[PDB]
Amino acid sequence: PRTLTAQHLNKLVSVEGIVTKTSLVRPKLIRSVHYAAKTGRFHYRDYTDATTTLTTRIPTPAIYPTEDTEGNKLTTEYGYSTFIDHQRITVQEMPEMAPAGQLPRSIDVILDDDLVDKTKPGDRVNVVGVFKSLGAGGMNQIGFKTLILGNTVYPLHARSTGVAARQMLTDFDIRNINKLSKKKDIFDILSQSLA
Amino acid sequence: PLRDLDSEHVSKIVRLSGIIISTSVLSSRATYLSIMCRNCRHTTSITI
Ligand SMILES: [Zn+2]
Repeated sequence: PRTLTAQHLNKLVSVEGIVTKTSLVRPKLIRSVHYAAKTGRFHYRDYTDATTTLTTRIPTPAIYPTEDTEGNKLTTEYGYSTFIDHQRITVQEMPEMAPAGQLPRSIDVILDDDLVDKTKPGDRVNVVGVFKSLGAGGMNQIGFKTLILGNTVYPLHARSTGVAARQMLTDFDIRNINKLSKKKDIFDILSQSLA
Repeated sequence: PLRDLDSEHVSKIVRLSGIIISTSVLSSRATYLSIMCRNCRHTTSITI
């Protein structure tokens, strides 16, 4: 987060640091379905925003339908609509790689749908994603709004930290682990190898 | 008569006689209008 500058915007990057805060997982409305009792018909609509497509589009600000093309009143069908989850997290440079006595640097990561609940505050993490500039930096009237749209989130383990360490076991590894057992001095061999 | 019209008879009912010399073509005028917004897609109606 300290060596990430304005010359790396619009490129895929890997960032190291510590997770300092996570927000509440909220639903996001995509498609909404309705019912008209005067015609027995169901209607739908779609919604989109700027944080779902990597390229810039022309905005379409559609509205929430309460009324039919003739004027019939519509009932909202909450069970038939589609919702997708959302979360935001903040990353900061790890305390044992940061310069002593100096204030730290941080970066915002946006996660959606399946990557929404993978970490907790106070974790070592590695994130990969696109470093995006958003909106207009006051030219319609500080600078531009910058954030990472996450695609990969890796938990990492370090000494004196709440993330556990696990390894993938190969069948070859299993064979040695199981072979060692039969010999009746397992305790001594494992004990003498402890520091 | 047609020459006996003055400021008095304005917003009032009169009875008149004469001869017809012109008749235009029929024009179209609205009575019920349905509309939509080109940006947000809001719909409404108008009655005349
Ligand atoms: Zn509008």
